[PDB]
Amino acid sequence: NEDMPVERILEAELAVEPKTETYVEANMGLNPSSPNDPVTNICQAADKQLFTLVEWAKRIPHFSELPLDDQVILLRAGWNELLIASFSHRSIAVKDGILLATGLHVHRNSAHSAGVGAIFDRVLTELVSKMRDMQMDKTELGCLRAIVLFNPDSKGLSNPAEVEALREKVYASLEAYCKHKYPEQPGRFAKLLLRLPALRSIGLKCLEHLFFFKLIGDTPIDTFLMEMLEAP
Amino acid sequence: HKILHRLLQE
Amino acid sequence: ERHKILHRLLQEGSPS
Amino acid sequence: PESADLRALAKHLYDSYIKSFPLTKAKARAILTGKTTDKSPFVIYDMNSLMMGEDKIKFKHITPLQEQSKEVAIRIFQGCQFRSVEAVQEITEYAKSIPGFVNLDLNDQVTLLKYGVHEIIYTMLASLMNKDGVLISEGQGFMTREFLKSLRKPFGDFMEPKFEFAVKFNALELDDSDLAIFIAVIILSGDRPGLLNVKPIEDIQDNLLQALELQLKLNHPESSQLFAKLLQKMTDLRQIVTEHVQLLQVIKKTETDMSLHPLLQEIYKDLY
Ligand SMILES: Cc1oc(-c2ccccc2)nc1CCOc1ccc(C[C@H](Nc2ccccc2C(=O)c2ccccc2)C(=O)O)cc1
Ligand SMILES: CC1=C(/C=C/C(C)=C\C=C\C(C)=C\C(=O)O)C(C)(C)CCC1
Repeated sequence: NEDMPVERILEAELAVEPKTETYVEANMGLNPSSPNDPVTNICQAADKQLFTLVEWAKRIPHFSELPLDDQVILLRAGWNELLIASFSHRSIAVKDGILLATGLHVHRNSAHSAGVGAIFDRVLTELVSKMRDMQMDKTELGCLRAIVLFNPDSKGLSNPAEVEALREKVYASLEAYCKHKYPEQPGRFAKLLLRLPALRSIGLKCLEHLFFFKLIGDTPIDTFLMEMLEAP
Repeated sequence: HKILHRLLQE
Repeated sequence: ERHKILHRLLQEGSPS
Repeated sequence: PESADLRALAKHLYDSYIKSFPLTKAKARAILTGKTTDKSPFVIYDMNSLMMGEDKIKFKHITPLQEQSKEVAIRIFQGCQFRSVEAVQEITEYAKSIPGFVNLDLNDQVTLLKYGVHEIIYTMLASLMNKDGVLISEGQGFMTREFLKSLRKPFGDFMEPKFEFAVKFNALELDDSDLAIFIAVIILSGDRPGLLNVKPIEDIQDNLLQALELQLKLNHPESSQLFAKLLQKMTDLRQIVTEHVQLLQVIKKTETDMSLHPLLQEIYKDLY
């Protein structure tokens, strides 16, 4: 509509939740599988959300109009940050823990026991608590994720500048949305964009881990997550 | 990227 | 951690 | 805050910035472009030229720590290390000039510097670079990008990421007055691991952001979304830092006599 309608971005978010129902498969009744390791329950959810991320992306204005190979490049480059941002925001509802898309609730101490604390603590403090304190809504989460998606620095793009232009269209829609919805706080726009640095370093640190939970194997992971892990 | 490429083209 | 020198740099600074 | 307060902050940061950093972007570009009469930089494009650039200091006053004795990579490795250590000291002093900073819990001051220093070194390193190389030794020398890319094993790909970043960062055409604020905004980041009192830091950063926002609107009236494009670089910086750390780790594993200056060891110990 207006290059980057904030409404469609919100619709992309809502379209691929959770949001009732999806929060019972393995949290209060049953639960296929039976893995004994928080890192496993997390890798499964991630693998599952990878499929939904593809659908989410197609709903972001102009993503699908990009050349198919560019679409592939963008999603391979941003999937970890895109997924971390989702579960982190979703986790605003819980205290000291994370809510997986599989409806599974991973507590702090389990992560600490599994040996992935610290990284888990960074997610909680640098992302979840930050998202909670400023109470970023789903429209905002959506735009930030769209900004992450449209990364012009992804190696291989057929037209980096086009991607940068799309990312810039999101900056404009978000800023406009913020001034109209949050005129009481002139610096919300900046506060939002400043949630990206932490997302990047945590995303990088998370990738470093995955590349360690692979080069040792022992009861492998799921296809796709594994496909995404074949390095950019 | 079988899965990703396949999921994207439908 | 400590960060001895960083502390010193904040405290006084650096010589000539 | 009223525009006058924001304009005062910006001028205050600019002045302390000129006092903390000897080679400003304005001067650097002037040298890089060829418009300041006062000897021009010695160009180092290969091993022989690097030697006639350092041995040129032999005749000077023996100050450059370490000299030859071990390959051409260690020479560059010590030059960057030395400059880096100096930079941390200059950045530390500039940080103390940011209103509210020395009033923060000492521990948080150390943490903000710990995590902010390299991000700032790379932001400023860009001021001294163009597509073909980078200025070194207060601008007395100019080391070519190609040459640096031609170093051995992992030494050869340390700078390349920094030039790619520099090229994209320099395209924003920021000047020293814009940079003075941006740097202060990087320092006052309330998302650093281990911070004890987050609110004070975020409150100050909010004033700095408003000041940077007004500065860019006034200094760059035709450039659209510049504020947004600039803040985005803060996330780019996290990646240049971690990637550089990972590269320093390769050196550590692949060479027994790593030997990194204590201050840099202090900063990198338990970083990100
Ligand atoms: C590119 C260059 O060269 C000279 C120079 C060469 C010879 C003599 C004199 C100067 N000045 C500059 C510009 C400054 O360019 C800079 C580049 C990086 C840094 C960060 C700093 N690096 C190091 C800290 C300790 C040891 C090595 C490094 C490294 O970055 C490194 C570089 C190449 C190969 C291996 C390691 C850190 O804290 O991580 C600071 C300044
Ligand atoms: C968090 C986390 C990790 C990785 C997560 C990644 C790459 C994506 C997660 C997506 C989720 C959890 C999506 C959802 O459920 O919606 C690793 C294993 C490195 C270590 C422990 C903490």
